[PDB]
Amino acid sequence: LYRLFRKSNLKPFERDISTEIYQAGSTPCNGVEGFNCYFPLQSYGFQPT
Amino acid sequence: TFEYVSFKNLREFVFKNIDGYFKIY
Amino acid sequence: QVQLVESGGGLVQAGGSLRLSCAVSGLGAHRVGWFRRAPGKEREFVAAIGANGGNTNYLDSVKGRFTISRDNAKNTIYLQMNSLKPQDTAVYYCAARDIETAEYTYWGQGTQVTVSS
Repeated sequence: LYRLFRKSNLKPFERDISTEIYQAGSTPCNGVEGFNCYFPLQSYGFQPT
Repeated sequence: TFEYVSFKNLREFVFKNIDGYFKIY
Repeated sequence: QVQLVESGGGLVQAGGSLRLSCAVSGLGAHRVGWFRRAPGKEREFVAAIGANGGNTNYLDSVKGRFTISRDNAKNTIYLQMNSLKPQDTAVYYCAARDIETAEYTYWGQGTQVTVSS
């Protein structure tokens, strides 16, 4: 995995294991994803091709 | 994720989060 | 491009368990999500699962009796309803993300599932 969004640029040598959604917009997300409610993590793809 | 081993007396301590490390005196 | 098709939507009696399973073409690079349209409301989040992932998010209302799964073999995702409370009837849509900017990249045609009390 890796991350696409975070509150701010992490400091050097810090571990972030947070899960809360990142509010790109002023819209409240209330713990549930939606439009402008971006889940931070994203998986990769590792095919032999 | 860790474990370690160590009014007449007063304990004085300084804690600092520097460089992503925690230092104690 | 990748395409998703929804099947398995139909009326169920109160308390029934119907497993909503939508097929996906070229799954693996994407995370898929389940949203439903209330009769007078817009889509809201219910379930989503990342490939081979244990990352699970659910709405508090649908919490406690829903789970989502990804088979990894037939390229189809499975959502199970367990004892639906009648007001929870809605149309569920499969959607996927490549790089989410506004919402999920693709929207499925969806299906209708309804419950009779």
